[PDB]
Amino acid sequence: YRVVVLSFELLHAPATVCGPKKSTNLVKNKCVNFNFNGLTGTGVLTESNK
Amino acid sequence: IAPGQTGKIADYNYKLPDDFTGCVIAWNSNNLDSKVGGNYNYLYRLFRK
Amino acid sequence: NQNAQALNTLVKQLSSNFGAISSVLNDILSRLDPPEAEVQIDRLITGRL
Repeated sequence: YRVVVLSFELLHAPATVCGPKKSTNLVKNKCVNFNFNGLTGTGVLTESNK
Repeated sequence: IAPGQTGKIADYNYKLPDDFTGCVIAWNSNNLDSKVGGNYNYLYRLFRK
Repeated sequence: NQNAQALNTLVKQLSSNFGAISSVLNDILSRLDPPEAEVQIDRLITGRL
């Protein structure tokens, strides 16, 4: 049946291997908890500062 | 059918709690619930949200 | 200096594994299943305490 099986080692989970391709608008100065990709943390909305 | 177990039987039909406290008892009884050509009385859920 | 250094060495201890998979509760909760993560979360709890 031409089986294909991935690995998902997860020993390097804090990486940049997330690709859902989501475009969500973000607005800063608000108590929010969110995280795209993996870095063991959480951030604040709005991007493109420096 | 045990604490902290997965699978279609343990995820769609009957799942023990992680803090379960009791005995699990099982045996084989193909004598009393089978017939030539198969016994179709027993149905198990295979799909659920 | 003594007070500041003691406070800093208390805060810095959050990054140690204490014998667990990771030093972050979110990572260990997401990577590992609930019933098999308490055995590893409790070590981190004991270390922090």
